[PDB]
Amino acid sequence: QNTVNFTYPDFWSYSLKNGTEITFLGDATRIPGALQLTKTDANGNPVRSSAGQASYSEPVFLWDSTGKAASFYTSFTFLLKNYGAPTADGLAFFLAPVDSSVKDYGGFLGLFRHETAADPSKNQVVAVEFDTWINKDWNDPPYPHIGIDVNSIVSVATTRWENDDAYGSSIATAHITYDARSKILTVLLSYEHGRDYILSHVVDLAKVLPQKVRIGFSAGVGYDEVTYILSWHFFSTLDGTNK
Amino acid sequence: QNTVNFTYPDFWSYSLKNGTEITFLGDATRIPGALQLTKTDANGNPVRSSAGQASYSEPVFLWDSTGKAASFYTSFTFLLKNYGAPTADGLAFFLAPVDSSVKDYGGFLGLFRHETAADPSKNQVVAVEFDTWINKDWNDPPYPHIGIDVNSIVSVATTRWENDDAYGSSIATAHITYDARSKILTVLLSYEHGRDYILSHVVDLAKVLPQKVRIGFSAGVGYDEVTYILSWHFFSTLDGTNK
Ligand SMILES: *[C@@H]1O[C@H](CO)[C@@H](O[C@@H]2O[C@H](CO)[C@@H](O[C@@H]3O[C@H](CO)[C@@H](O)[C@H](O)[C@@H]3O)[C@H](O)[C@H]2NC(C)=O)[C@H](O[C@@H]2O[C@@H](C)[C@@H](O)[C@@H](O)[C@@H]2O)[C@H]1NC(C)=O
Ligand SMILES: *[C@@H]1O[C@H](CO)[C@@H](O[C@@H]2O[C@H](CO)[C@@H](O[C@@H]3O[C@H](CO)[C@@H](O)[C@H](O)[C@@H]3O)[C@H](O)[C@H]2NC(C)=O)[C@H](O[C@@H]2O[C@@H](C)[C@@H](O)[C@@H](O)[C@@H]2O)[C@H]1NC(C)=O
Ligand SMILES: CO[C@@H]1O[C@H](CO)[C@@H](O[C@@H]2O[C@H](CO)[C@H](O)[C@H](O)[C@H]2O[C@@H]2O[C@@H](C)[C@@H](O)[C@@H](O)[C@@H]2O)[C@H](O[C@@H]2O[C@@H](C)[C@@H](O)[C@@H](O)[C@@H]2O)[C@H]1NC(C)=O
Ligand SMILES: CO[C@@H]1O[C@H](CO)[C@@H](O[C@@H]2O[C@H](CO)[C@H](O)[C@H](O)[C@H]2O[C@@H]2O[C@@H](C)[C@@H](O)[C@@H](O)[C@@H]2O)[C@H](O[C@@H]2O[C@@H](C)[C@@H](O)[C@@H](O)[C@@H]2O)[C@H]1NC(C)=O
Ligand SMILES: [Ca+2]
Ligand SMILES: [Ca+2]
Ligand SMILES: [Mn+2]
Ligand SMILES: [Mn+2]
Repeated sequence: QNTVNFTYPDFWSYSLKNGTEITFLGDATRIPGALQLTKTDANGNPVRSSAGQASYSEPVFLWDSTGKAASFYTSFTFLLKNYGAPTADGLAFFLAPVDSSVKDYGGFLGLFRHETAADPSKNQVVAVEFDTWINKDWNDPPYPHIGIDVNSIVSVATTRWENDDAYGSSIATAHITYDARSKILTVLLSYEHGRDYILSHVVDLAKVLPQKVRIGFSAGVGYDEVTYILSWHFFSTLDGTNK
Repeated sequence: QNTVNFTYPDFWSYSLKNGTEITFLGDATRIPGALQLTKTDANGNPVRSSAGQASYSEPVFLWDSTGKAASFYTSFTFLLKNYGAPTADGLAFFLAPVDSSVKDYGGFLGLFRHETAADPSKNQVVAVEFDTWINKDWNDPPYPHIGIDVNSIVSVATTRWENDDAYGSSIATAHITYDARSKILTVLLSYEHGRDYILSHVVDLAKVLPQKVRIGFSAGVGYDEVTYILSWHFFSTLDGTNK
């Protein structure tokens, strides 16, 4: 089976064993109704300096030497819970090699190591980040933003994420699509009674990632913040690539 | 007010006068719960050779000489009702000049005139078409498809639309986004318990359309088919363009 198709309308079925459908790494944990990305104390309050990842267990086929490549679409709703404003550091949906694991916390969103974070030759990861903290030292724009990261914590493209949304603690729905023919990654973020955010960028996944990858969520803190993934849908197709 | 933001969860409030919020042209008509794109007889059966358009009444700002450009996102659910398979001709979401009107029926989707349909210099329209009929004479690929049209009925890009969906008569939800910074148009089509379709293409709207446009739906038939738009949401932002 070359493609994948799954939908989790909610996560109220929290009894599944770690690693069967979803794998949790670091401080990410499964709680009733959600995948909690970082650690919280007894009362459910955000702990500082924490990193965690929740990823699909089965490897995901992206491409192969025969020209076949997967176009995909993933949607998920999440609640980035904030305690005051601003908070740090955010979350990210990512695609990394099958054997990768959680990295540094804080501004690296558990996706990179401090030492190699700004070096594209030492990283193999593509991620759509929802950044809540301005790291002047890593080139973040002067406001919360949504960014597309290709092998580095320094986004190849970003777009303003308003303070009222970034620190509003309302449920948001994200749609991320990748067209394997035009090599276009598009991110759409919506708030029920608010605005929409759009960020598209040309990025050829075949040139930067291995043939099979693991997909998931990664978060890193930071302070006064915790992310919960409430639902998740993923679909891939080989359409338009000879097969 | 430079940007626009509206949401129609449904169209059960059908008493609004033609031209106030939505303008209907040709055979497009407002019926309880939907915008009907083409003509049907007494029983609600599809009539042949019909064209109609349902468009937002207020002009929509796209760009201006000062560098400011609008990124946008539109979503809508529609029921393309089919009587047998195949059917013809499809529907399209489009952006055309403010003073344009409905054109030829059939494969032109009410967006072009037979005489100038394949000449980019004689048309000013960008449309995302959901094509149900293979017009060998206008370069349609050999199957139903979703295409991006820039000033011509001959799509600059397309993607397979499976027969079971194209002629299934199930409600579909479409999301179309345009990033004014990267000049990327992305189309996402989803079926509740089925698959998703993705088609992105680089197209600079500023180079092909006027500063203000009219947005809407256009359909052309054809036979054994009628399209109903069940909901519609549109949002535009000037984010990232100096203002
Ligand atoms: C869910 O299941 C995964 C494995 O499929 C758990 O992650 C794995 O945890 C192992 C340790 O518990 C890691 O290996 C150890 O490496 C050290 C050396 O660095 C050795 O001393 C030790 O003998 C093990 O070999 C293993 O690398 C790790 N897998 C990955 C891909 O990172 C996971 O555990 C959770 O995440 C890991 C990263 C740690 O943070 C754990 O503390 C944490 O529990 C399992 N998740 C849960 C919630 O149980
Ligand atoms: C909703 O309101 C619009 C106008 O804002 C209607 O469309 C307009 O209809 C006029 C005729 O009814 C068109 O003008 C006529 O042009 C001919 C010459 O070609 C003249 O003989 C005549 O005197 C008028 O000037 C006008 O061009 C048209 N507007 C546009 C932008 O096309 C609309 O009518 C519906 O659509 C038009 C295109 C026709 O198909 C009508 O039959 C049809 O009713 C109104 N819609 C409804 C449902 O009432
Ligand atoms: C003062 O010493 C430590 O300085 C660090 C840099 O200012 C600081 O880390 C940053 O903290 C902010 C929140 O205030 C963001 O999380 C930001 O992403 C952090 O920077 C990242 O992580 C640090 C460790 C470093 O690798 C940077 O290159 C990277 O951009 C430390 O704060 C602590 O650690 C961070 C990760 C976070 O958990 C904080 O809440 C925590 O206080 C500073 N250490 C202190 C103040 O004790
Ligand atoms: C045989 O004479 C007429 O030939 C036309 C071309 O085959 C045909 O139009 C096509 O009809 C199919 C459906 O069978 C599609 O709608 C297709 O898009 C039509 O072609 C378009 O429209 C025609 C008029 C022309 O401009 C083409 O360049 C263009 O691609 C005619 O069919 C009639 O008209 C069309 C529009 C549609 O309403 C049909 O249902 C209708 O029968 C042919 N006329 C006939 C058979 O009487
Ligand atoms: Ca940051
Ligand atoms: Ca056609
Ligand atoms: Mn950032
Ligand atoms: Mn076509």
